[PDB]
Amino acid sequence: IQNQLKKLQSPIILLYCTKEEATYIFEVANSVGLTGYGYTWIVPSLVAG
Amino acid sequence: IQNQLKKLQSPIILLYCTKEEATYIFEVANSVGLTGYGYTWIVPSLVAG
Repeated sequence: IQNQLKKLQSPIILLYCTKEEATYIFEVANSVGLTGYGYTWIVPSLVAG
Repeated sequence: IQNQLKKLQSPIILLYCTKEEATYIFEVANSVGLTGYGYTWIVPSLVAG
């Protein structure tokens, strides 16, 4: 997770399908330092649910 | 710690004085993902001890 999040150079993050893993990956992005305002997220269905 | 380590763009890291904090900051660089081979460290005295 940290090895992949090291190389991130985006202003924006598009999304997969899952939702409990979306909660967990919100948690790992919080513990990495990703969540504040350097990125924004487009949410399709099944993550909104 | 994560807010400062986000902005790091070096191949190299120079050093402060303390040593128990050097152990603790080795720990936080491990939990960030800094330690492997993207950086190298020059060690003065009182960190070597």
